[PDB]
Amino acid sequence: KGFINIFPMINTTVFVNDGENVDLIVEYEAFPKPEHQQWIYMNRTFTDKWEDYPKSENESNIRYVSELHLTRLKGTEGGTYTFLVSNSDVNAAIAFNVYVNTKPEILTYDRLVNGMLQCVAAGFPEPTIDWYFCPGTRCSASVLPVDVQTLNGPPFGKLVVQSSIDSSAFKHNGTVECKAYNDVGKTSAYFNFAF
Amino acid sequence: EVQLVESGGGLVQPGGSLRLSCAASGFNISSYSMHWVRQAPGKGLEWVASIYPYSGYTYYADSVKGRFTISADTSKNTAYLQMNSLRAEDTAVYYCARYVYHALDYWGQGTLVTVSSASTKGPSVFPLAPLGCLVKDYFPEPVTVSWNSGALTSGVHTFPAVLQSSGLYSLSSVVTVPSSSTYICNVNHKPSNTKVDKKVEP
Amino acid sequence: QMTQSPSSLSASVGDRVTITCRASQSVSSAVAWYQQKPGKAPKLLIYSASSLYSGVPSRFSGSRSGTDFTLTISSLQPEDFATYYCQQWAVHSLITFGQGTKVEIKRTVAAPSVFIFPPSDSQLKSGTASVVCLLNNFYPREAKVQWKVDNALQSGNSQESVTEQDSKDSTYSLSSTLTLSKADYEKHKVYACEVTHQGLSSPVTKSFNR
Ligand SMILES: *[C@@H]1O[C@H](CO)[C@@H](O)[C@H](O)[C@H]1NC(C)=O
Repeated sequence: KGFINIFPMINTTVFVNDGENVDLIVEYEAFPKPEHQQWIYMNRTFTDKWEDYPKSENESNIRYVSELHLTRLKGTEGGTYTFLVSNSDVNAAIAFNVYVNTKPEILTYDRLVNGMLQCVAAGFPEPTIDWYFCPGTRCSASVLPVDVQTLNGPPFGKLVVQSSIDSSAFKHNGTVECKAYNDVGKTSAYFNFAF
Repeated sequence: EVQLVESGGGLVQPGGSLRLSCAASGFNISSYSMHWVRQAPGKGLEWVASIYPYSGYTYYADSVKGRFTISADTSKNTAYLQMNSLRAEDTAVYYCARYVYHALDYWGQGTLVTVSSASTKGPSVFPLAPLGCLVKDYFPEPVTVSWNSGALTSGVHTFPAVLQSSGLYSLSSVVTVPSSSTYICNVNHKPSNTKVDKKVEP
Repeated sequence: QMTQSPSSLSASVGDRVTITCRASQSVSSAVAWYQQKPGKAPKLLIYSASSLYSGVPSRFSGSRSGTDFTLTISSLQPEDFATYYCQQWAVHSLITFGQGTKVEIKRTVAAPSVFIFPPSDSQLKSGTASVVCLLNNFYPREAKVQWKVDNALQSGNSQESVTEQDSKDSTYSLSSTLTLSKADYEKHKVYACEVTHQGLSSPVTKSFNR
């Protein structure tokens, strides 16, 4: 019988630079009248910086607007911001995914069974992980094959990439580097190697 | 870095039609609202219209309602203002701006829309013998004036153009210096596509 | 509706200026302030009433009266010469701008250097004669320029243009242009520009022969 239809006025995918301001805004039609409007992030509720009002004062109005002001975004403030609204009949939600530019972060690096090496990087944009082998006596060029795989917080608002190689092919004592980079920066984990 | 660049402005006949564009770089317009603001000669700012490029929703001031149309292309990252039934009272500099937190944080440099029945004309450039340079009889605004291709900047004064009785603009650009012996004034009037260089001798 | 005051003001360097804005009763926080230098796009200074926009110096602050919004510039700078605008957002009226407040920078008095430029040879061939009188770097802005050709008070037959206040020494420059036909020009020998200004002991006359 009743309904709520949320229309985003800005793209529900948001890319921003560290320190940027952005407004998450929606217009929605609801009947009967909405209630318990709230913006949620990390399962917590904004008690400020947000506004929610009817599009018109006409007594037959059913269009509403709600806006969340996000200011000076830090790299750690990306993630899913959800708008929840309900009336005496229906629940509706809409998720905005905010991604803030940050250099890759190496979350784990491991020695696997069967001689494989693995490092896991998170960041935005999506980190590219290159592997380099450096003998005792410059290094190599990024090596293949590689098992790359997109994992699915913390950290929130980041694309997480798992990259694995087989160290078996490599010969001689040295150091293996897994470099995670993107347009923002780069980072590296190192494995010491014995033959 | 963020950049906004308006274009497509110029002389237009009363009742005529014009379309301005605003190219954005450094952000996605579909994550914001884009607004057009105009400023009449020697007057204050006046909000014109806005749009949410992602949803296509548009808003207008009463004075332009039903006569202007704002639009946006999310793939070209560009917003547009289609102006119809233009009038003398719509003569102004038009700025596009990015809207967030109820304010307009990034602005374009503006584009001059002149609504008039007069015709465009190239300036005549005469040397102001000592040092200066006179740019006379042109229409419409604006004209750009440089000295020594930008080499000289200290003491340079380009006066605001004055509309003469004839209906044509004219201005002078002057610069101060002591005894010296080069100085060349570079004048450009895009409307008529008139580019002039002139040496000034004593 | 929205109202801004004062419309114009004059302040010294190092002064502290306060501009008031009367916004709609419904608006509670959505007030921004812009600075507009001559020939340039407006720049955002303050948003949401009291928030200082990045890159903007601490001199600028936004506050209350209260019930009216206020822009404050402490230790006013010579570069702070500009027109300042408040603007509001409200649900039904959307974006509204204030009338604007032009800030002139009061300064120590300075006399103009006066120069006079005769018609060019190029221009005379065209069949016209423009004589330019230049008052360079002076304060205050108010200045009286009178043209005399063999001692006849002439107007209106000359155009005047003044530069915007300089953003460094806070001075002004002015140009006066007497335009005539080559014919009317070749029938009068003496051409005089007489300048009266507060910074001068007595009126200044600059002229020449044909
Ligand atoms: C909306 O956002 C996604 C970003 O992932 C993009 O693919 C799409 O082009 C965007 N569309 C518009 C209209 O902005």
